[PDB]
Order: sequence, then structure tokens, then C-alpha cells
Amino acid sequence: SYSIYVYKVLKQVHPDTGISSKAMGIMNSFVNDIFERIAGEASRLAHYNKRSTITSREIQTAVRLLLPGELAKHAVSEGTKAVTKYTSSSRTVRAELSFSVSQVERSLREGHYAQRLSRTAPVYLAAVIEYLTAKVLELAGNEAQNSGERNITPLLLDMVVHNDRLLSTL
Repeated sequence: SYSIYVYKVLKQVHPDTGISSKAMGIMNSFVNDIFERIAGEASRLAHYNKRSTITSREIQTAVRLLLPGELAKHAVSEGTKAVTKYTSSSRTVRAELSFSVSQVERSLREGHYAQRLSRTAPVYLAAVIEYLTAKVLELAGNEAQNSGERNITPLLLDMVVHNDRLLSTL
């Protein structure tokens, strides 16, 4: 499960907001869907040319190949930040994210998505997922505060993921 990273991301966009237990399952489902989609698409890219490696740029092209492209912009912007900020220098920490780089890369390779990956590829992918996770939790947490509630309920989640131009694409 990825539930710890979601909660940790929720604490950053909204320090004093909680989340119902199946609203969280909903968040775990979203993470795994969006991970499967991007990581499969970079897998195909990798074998579209006959490159063995899924690298940051296969992820990036997958990103611009899946997200609505104002959203993709911020996502690729976020994944590029995590990469350059990881080079300058731990592991996850150097990338300045809460979604574990090591665990994301371990999910990538137990999916056999390609031959091998750059160590800069799970950082990019954890950055992207952390960003969309933070967007969903950000807006939802806001609609909760707008309605005077301390917890993200599942129905708030869905009226937020729908009822938003880009996020409804996902």
C-alpha cells in the first residue's frame, strides 16, 4: 500500500485536516491507477524504440502523454524539480518528496516494465504522483474547510475530482 505517503502529503497541504477511511482507499486507488498508466506508457515508449531503459524522459513523455496539459505542465515541472534537486546532492529526502523513491522504483521493477531504469526515473515518477496526490488532497481539503468540516469524506473527494476541468480527466 501507499497510504502513508498520501497521509504525509495530506499533512503538508492541510496540517489539521483528516480523511475518512474509504476516501483514503479512493486515494490509494487513484495512486495505483495513475502509476500503472504512466509506468506502462513509458514501458511502451522504452520498447517503442528498442531502448532497454525507462529513464526520466520516458516518464516525462508518458506524463505529457496522459495529463491534460496545463496539469501536465505543472507535473513535468514538478518531476524536473525533483530530479535537479536530487542531482545536486537520503534518497527520497534529497529529492524533497514524501512519496518514497525507493518504494516507487521497487514497484516499477516488480512490474517488469523494462530491462533496467535510471535511478533518476523513480524520482521523477514519485514527484509526479506526489504532485497529483497533493492537488487532489489540496482542493478536496479546501472544499472541506469551505463547508466547515475537518475531514475529507469520500463524497467530497469525488465532487472535487469531478467538477474540476483537468482532474475529471483522471
